[PDB]
Amino acid sequence: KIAFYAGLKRQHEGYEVLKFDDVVTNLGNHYDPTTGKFTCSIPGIYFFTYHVLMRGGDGTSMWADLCKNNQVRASAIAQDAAQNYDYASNSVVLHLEPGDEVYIKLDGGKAHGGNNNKYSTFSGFIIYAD
Amino acid sequence: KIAFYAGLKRQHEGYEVLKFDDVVTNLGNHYDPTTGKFTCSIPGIYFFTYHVLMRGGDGTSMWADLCKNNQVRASAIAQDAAQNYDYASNSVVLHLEPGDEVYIKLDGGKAHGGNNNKYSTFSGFIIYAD
Amino acid sequence: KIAFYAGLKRQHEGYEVLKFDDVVTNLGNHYDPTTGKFTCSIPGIYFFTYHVLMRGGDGTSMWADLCKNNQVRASAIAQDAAQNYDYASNSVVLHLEPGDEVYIKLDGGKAHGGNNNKYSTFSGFIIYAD
Repeated sequence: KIAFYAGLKRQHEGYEVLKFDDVVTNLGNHYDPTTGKFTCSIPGIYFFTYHVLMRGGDGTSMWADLCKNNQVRASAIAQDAAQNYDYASNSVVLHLEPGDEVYIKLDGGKAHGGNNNKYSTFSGFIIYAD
Repeated sequence: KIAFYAGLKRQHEGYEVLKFDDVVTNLGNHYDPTTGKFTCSIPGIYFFTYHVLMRGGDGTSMWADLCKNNQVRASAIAQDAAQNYDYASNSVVLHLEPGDEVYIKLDGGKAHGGNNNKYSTFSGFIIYAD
Repeated sequence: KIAFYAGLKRQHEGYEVLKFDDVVTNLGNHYDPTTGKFTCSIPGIYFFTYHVLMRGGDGTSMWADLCKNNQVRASAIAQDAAQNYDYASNSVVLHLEPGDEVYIKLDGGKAHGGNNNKYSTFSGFIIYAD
């Protein structure tokens, strides 16, 4: 059984892997909140989704991408000229091999820190094992 | 088999549980459109997602949260200074016990009523049974 | 095994079926990038999700709907008065019969063409077979 769901506790900005450290579900423990990465243990087909809230009142654009190892597999942008809150979100279905790492990377801009409120999230589960 | 998908027929505002009463799928009947709550029957791991459209042309901010019993498990905001349409959306993976209730709550602001168009939605399914 | 995930390579506008032609996953091959349609082969319960990015700097509103055959099953809008990027996204759980087609239709406005960046996406998988 492999499934996880975590939220973002602190605010972040720039270009870095987002560490979702407010962990709600983590079956099998293959999501690591100290690195922000999900690591595949079983070859198969996996679903992931993310929702990253842009910081309000400071900046107009924010990008957040889902990566597999060193390769972008989904991109998203949040943008508002009045510096309002908005989301960068996307969802994927991916085949993974053991050792593959999946994570969300900020690609510019400012993300909201939601302490325990879980405004910004990352989740996933296996659909099929090879 | 446990899965459901429902849309919002009428407009709502303030602080209340959203009743998605345009029911498309409801296997096992454990989503109740008269209360807006999904009730767990089987201990296990469940996926949920929601997409709530803010009312356009009247107001600038709207909050919508997913709750488990009396506890928020995901939060979302829609915000636009020009009072444009925008979404409060999020997704979760949760462990539930029999009797647990999962639902979407408005936490301020105005939600769009989509009659039969299904602009605003709530869905879920079991991933694992304990 | 039935699952797929594809992104939008080119920009599109108006009223047309969106052809997600940047195919990442397509188990069983029942998603067709030349038509943009997923075709059911097995009666059962299916999950779908989509995220369509509105074109920035040209236009204020865009609509994107998920359809089953000739019937809308989910709707979404992106709107920004300053012509900023924003998303039309939704998710569904549907019962399908063999031959049923599921696809995303633009219902007005301009969608972003993300070449290989996968800003705009469509994915799905079977949850239950009848």
